[PDB]
Amino acid sequence: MDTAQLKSQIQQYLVESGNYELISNELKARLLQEGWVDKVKDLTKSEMNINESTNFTQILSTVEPKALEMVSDSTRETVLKQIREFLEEIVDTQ
Amino acid sequence: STIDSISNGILNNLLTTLIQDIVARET
Repeated sequence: MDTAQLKSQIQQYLVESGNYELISNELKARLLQEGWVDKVKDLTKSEMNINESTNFTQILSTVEPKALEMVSDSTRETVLKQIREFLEEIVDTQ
Repeated sequence: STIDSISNGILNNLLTTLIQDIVARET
């Protein structure tokens, strides 16, 4: 029940306390709930079937740009806010 | 540089680390 705003502020205090992993692990969880990981998995197969040389680098050349675009905008904004909010505690108020 | 440019540097680092792991399995 409107738990969004609460969850944000809570995370922020936890990360300050030394719980630094909470950012990366929380990103991971949003990506799984939304299904991002499974999509990248399939997009990878698609690329491999197209060119069919098993090479990792060239296949990463096309999978990576697309992968960064497919992350749901809510996941990117909420996670990017957590990073930004945290960074402000490391660097001067500006 | 900027606080937002560093913010984006972190998120990009986190995401492309994951992406790499997924691509490397190749399946």
